[PDB]
Amino acid sequence: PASRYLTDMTLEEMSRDWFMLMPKQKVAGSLCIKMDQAIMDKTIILKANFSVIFDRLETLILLRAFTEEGAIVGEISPLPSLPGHTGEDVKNAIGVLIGGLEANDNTVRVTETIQRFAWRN
Amino acid sequence: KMPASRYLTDMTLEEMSRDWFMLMPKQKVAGSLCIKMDQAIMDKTIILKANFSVIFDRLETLILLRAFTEEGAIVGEISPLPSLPGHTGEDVKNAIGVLIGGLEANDNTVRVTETIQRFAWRN
Repeated sequence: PASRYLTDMTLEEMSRDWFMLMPKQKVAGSLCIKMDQAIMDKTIILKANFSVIFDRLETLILLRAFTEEGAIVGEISPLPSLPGHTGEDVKNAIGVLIGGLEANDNTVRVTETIQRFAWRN
Repeated sequence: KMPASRYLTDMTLEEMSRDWFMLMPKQKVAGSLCIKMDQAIMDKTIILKANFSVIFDRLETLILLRAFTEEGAIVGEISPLPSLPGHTGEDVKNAIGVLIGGLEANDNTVRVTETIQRFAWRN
């Protein structure tokens, strides 16, 4: 069955190139987690793009962390060369990103989209 | 107040941002939408794929529509114009008709995704 994609992000927020002043990268499961460890005391929202089949979110395509002004400070992207991530890989990557950002005293929330994927896997 | 939009797409990110060109250009601005079609494309099988914004499980606004051949070439497009006042559901329906009619005139077989079919049927 062909997939459709449900996103929280505009096409520009998904393709905008961003960089970290203080890079931090971890690879967990088959996902790449990035976070600018220079960002502190900001209000962050995690926004995602999922592939959706039969009204249920299936796979993570892109996850991006945005400040209230709109700057990209973090990202969770799959690695194409590596075998497909599971629902557990995604949940763990979210916790890794959240924990990392909160360590720099950043307030972080997720969209209903992420909340529904997590709760259902 | 106002509710935040999510986006439901038929296309991968690369499909939405891939650059393409018409060997025989045909363009028009209708309502507040830009309609493009390569008038050099003939006797092909085409599918129209779209990206719509959504609030409360109902498609609201067109973000981008593209026309793909079975091989994956982009032959047509419907995009909103940001400087112009927001297009309606009727503008979109008409633009799709204009694109379909145009492509059928060159003996192309044209079909739409379920996403477009649902937007049209509901507006």
